[PDB]
Amino acid sequence: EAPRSLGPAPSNPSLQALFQSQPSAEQEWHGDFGSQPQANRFGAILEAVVPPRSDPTHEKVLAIVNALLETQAIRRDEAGQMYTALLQRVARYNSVNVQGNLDRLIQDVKEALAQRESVVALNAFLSTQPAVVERGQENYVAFVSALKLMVTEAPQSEVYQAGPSFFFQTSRHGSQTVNLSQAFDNLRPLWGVSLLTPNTRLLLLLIAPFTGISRDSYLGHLLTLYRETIGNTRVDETTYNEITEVSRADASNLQATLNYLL
Amino acid sequence: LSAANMLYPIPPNATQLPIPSRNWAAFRGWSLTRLKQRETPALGSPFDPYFTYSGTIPYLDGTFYLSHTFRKVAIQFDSSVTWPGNDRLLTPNEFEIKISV
Amino acid sequence: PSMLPQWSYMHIAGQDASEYLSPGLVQFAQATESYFNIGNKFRNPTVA
Amino acid sequence: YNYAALAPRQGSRPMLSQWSGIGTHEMHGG
Amino acid sequence: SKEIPTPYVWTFQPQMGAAAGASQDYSTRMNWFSAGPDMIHDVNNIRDAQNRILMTQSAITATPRNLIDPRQWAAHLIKQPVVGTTHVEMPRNEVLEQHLTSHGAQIAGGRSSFNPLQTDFAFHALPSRPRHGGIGSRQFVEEFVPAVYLNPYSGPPDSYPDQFIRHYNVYSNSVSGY
Amino acid sequence: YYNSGGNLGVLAGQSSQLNAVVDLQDRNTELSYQMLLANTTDRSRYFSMWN
Amino acid sequence: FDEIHVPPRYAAASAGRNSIRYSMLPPLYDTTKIYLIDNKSSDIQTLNYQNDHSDYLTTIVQNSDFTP
Repeated sequence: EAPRSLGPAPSNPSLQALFQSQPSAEQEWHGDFGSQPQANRFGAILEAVVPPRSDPTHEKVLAIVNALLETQAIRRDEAGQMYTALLQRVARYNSVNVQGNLDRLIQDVKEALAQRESVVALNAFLSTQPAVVERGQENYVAFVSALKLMVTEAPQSEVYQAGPSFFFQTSRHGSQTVNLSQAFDNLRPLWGVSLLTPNTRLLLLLIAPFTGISRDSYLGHLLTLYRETIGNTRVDETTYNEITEVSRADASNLQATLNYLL
Repeated sequence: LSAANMLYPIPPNATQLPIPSRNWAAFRGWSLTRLKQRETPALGSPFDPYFTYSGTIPYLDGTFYLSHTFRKVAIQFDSSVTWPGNDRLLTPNEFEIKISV
Repeated sequence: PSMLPQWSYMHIAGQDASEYLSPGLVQFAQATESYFNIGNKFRNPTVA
Repeated sequence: YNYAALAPRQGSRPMLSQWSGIGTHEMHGG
Repeated sequence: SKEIPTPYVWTFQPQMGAAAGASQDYSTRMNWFSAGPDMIHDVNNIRDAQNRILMTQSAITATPRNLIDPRQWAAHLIKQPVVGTTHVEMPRNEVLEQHLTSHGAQIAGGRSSFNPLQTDFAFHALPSRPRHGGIGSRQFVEEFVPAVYLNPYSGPPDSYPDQFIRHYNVYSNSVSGY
Repeated sequence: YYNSGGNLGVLAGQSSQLNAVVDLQDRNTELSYQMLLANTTDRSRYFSMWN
Repeated sequence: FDEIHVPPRYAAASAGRNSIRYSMLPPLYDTTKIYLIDNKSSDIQTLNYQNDHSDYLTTIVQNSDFTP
């Protein structure tokens, strides 16, 4: 969770380069000229009348390297190395066409970063999974639809292939991984029909809040009971919080309530 | 006697400090006693070439004559909190067994 | 089959090393077999 | 990561080993 | 076994008020090499039931959060200790005592006699800020319940559950050495 | 001392003083190592790091 | 105060048409001087055993950092 780049705006690499390599008198992030001394007044007047032209090459390269840092194509500690290498290359092949290409690349990378600021793996997994079963092609179809809906609506969830099996993980740094291949292999003999492994039990518990299934089928009954259990768990959490907060005006009290409550 | 017997060697002076982390579920307490190295045999091996001793064996005979040579014992969890830390004892931070002054 | 749990815990007649280990561990071993060679540290059964 | 950062890169593709290469069985009494 | 794993019991660090890594529960485990399949089934069922109990206990007590172990906790998540109302009574009336002394009277204190009024002050001695930071032992054991990691270490390295490693900081993800 | 009696080596960690090495006097680790070398390496070539 | 356009002042290419590049030294531009001194041929005698004072071998690179 460390800041990838120094600038206050993680996106807009041009803005980040503005923040890093520009004087803090032109920037904006949100006196009495005439009483100033003669030297300052004359310097400001001359600079205003005849503005000093400067090369926007180092700024462009800094914006590019900030974009690369944001994209993670360049590690944090080699930013200076890449900056110097890019400056050397640009100076070696400097031209108006090269400057135009640099500006175009900065604009394109800024747009791409702004636009950007698992599904294909699930599609491949569904493709390798058989789509026809001899025990009702509606429970399977609705379950697949629920799985796709939940993986799409999950904020940070990953589906990936690890050798010969496909896995589903609820979060990047979590501890809830479901072997989808084995779960569906276990579920296949009993679509339309205690005997389920913990992997497929966890899959069902995860998909229950995000699910068309006919209630007559075994999977329908299991999903209804899992929904009921999850609702009981939420209401039990609310009751536990209320009881504990009231009883704290003892860890032994938490022990007693949890034991009586589970 | 339901317990895990640990024998920590003692150089012929001073103090010592045992044990890494664990879970400590269903723990029951500590029993502590001092034995002489010449008298305690080797446990795992079927033979003890370095034993060269007969008579009562304190370790496996129930003959603990050196229990009186303990000054104090201190117990801490994660090296920060003393186990009887709720101001239980007269001595705030450790179990004292003998006091000379 | 009164000893299958034991022969599966100690990999005598259980599952191959490529698929009872963590898939990440298998990927690590196959990536760093050129110099570090984790592969010989795990036994995989051979059943007639 | 991909664990391809831990393997030599013969150009672009990593020099990964076989998936089933892990594991060994060498045991005979004679 | 990946299907029924041993829970990852957390370790508490009572100086920073945060968990210091997690390791599998290698202390509370039952040997079954002396048992045939009849009892192997029972032991496996017991382990599965224990995993289920741990999962539901996590769902009940653990507060939802993106990170596994936030080193610095938000103020509202931390259960602040309740404080009672402090009642204090003003003993002496300074202006009337000053008037009496100026008119030539000595008061040797120990309601006095000359003060008919009687005022009391009630207020709550709350801390200025609601003590954001570490986690006490009670909240730690309430929330950092043992974790059941079903499919262990399967996927890309960045998808692994970190903070199970004892020496690992979330900021600038890496392992802190000597 | 391999597969001996009283002379048993230990790899026990400091945790519980529980030895990780067990010998049975019915196992021949010397012959096992000799066979392992003869099957893995070309033993006809002399090596000096070990005899 | 807009419409006051100041064009940028770019720098010429470090390796242009007139650039003369020598490794481990900053590049030179336009003209330069190359000296084929015969006295330097006496520092590489290994290459000039059979070479007289008219058919010798010399080295252009004249820097004290390296042996000739």
